[PDB]
Amino acid sequence: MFHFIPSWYNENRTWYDNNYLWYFKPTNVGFDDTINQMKMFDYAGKESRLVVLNYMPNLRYYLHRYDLLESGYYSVFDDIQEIGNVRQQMIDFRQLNWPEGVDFTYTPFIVLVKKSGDLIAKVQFGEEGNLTHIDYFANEQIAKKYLFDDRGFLSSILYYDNGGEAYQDYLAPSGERIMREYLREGDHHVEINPKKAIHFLKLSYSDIEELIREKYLTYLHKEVSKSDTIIVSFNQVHNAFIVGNTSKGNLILSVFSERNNAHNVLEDYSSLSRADAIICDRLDIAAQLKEKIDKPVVHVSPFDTRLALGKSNQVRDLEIYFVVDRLSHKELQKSLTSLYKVMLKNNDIKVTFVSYEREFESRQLTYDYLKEATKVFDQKFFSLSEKTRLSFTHPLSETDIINRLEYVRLIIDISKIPDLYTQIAGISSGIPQINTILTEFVEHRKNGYIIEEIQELEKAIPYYCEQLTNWNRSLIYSIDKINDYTGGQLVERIINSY
Repeated sequence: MFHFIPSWYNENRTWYDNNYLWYFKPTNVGFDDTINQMKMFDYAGKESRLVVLNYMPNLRYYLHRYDLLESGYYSVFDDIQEIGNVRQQMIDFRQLNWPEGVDFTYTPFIVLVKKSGDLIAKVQFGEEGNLTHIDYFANEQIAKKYLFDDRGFLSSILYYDNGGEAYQDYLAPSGERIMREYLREGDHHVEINPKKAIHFLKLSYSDIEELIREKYLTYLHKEVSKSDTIIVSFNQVHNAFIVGNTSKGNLILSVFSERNNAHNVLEDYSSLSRADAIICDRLDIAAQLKEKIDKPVVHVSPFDTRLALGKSNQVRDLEIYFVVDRLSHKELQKSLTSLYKVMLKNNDIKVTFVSYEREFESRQLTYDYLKEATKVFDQKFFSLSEKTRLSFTHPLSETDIINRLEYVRLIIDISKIPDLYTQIAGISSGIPQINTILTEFVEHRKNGYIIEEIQELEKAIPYYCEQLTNWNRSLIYSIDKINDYTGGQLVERIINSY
């Protein structure tokens, strides 16, 4: 069997929850090499399990999002916290033991719990709508944060004082405290409940990682057979105790350009020399690796098969999905001009402007500018709220993007740094992409079109929207590349490279 170790860490507190507010998701949290690889090992019929090292109270919804909830997992923190096979509960925050007489203010984003004008709490909901945490206040200042597991029990409480974060108590579903992790400058040490010391080598750890190393090495000892393979998400936060201690079985290192600094990879001789094989998502990185060490380096393009393929054949609209992030105002101007021209020539073309920027006021300014710059064309079909053919949207999650791309004909991202997930969705859906730069994702005139100047949109958009033969070449190109990934041949190539 195959043990996958992901890197789904928190940027500012490695071993903590990576969850985000439902309305404020970072663009770099989400689909990655571990998801892609576990799916294809699943498609390939391999036995595999996920080994999660950081605190993940929302893990089951997270896995459900990638059709992996059934894939099997071990969670270090689940083990620590004695969670076991807990009965799932659906927490309705309205039925908690609030102080008598609180009132609820429903905003478009959260619920305020107040008592005669005094803030008691802020209630936060997950992407799937489940209660994730409550910020609990005293004298208008946060006092503690209740963190709820998606199985519907209280997982931990983060206490505050003057001075900010103080410490975090991690609980079992009974409410019993298993351990306390301090959060102050110069003090991140961990205290185990003395009644649980039986299960631990120490009562007091210097930091949370020391305990995580201990739990991992126990997993390695008990659960990895000599004939098993560990597939490790390359990360300096855990390579040393995962790869350094790797004598038990086979090892594959996975290098993912969104996460990994190539220089850091190429410098870690000790990790690379212990790999039986290396995977990465990029051909240039693969080449540097093959240059520097004699190891099998297998290129695995990061397909996301949740995307639907080719459904735009079933609509009369020819919907363009146009990413506006990182474009300057003058680039938006030049773009609107060409979009107007192709749209007067083709009444079926519609344009959805797409902003992935989570910051509210930045997005508002981009929308405000787009509205004003369209007003000048003096035409109702070319306006932003005879009906209009322009819209502006801000997808909140990969699921939004996936839904928004279902019937899309053409992807346009013409900035110098095109959005990565959008590119992945492109090769995963067959939707052709227009870029101004070369990428590993697009072969010119095969599944996309590289324009040298923005006015070349006036050529590139008809090339895929009105000449049907070019669009089907792109769908067919994707379908075959897709199948090296669904068909199991890539997995077998990885496996037999050692």
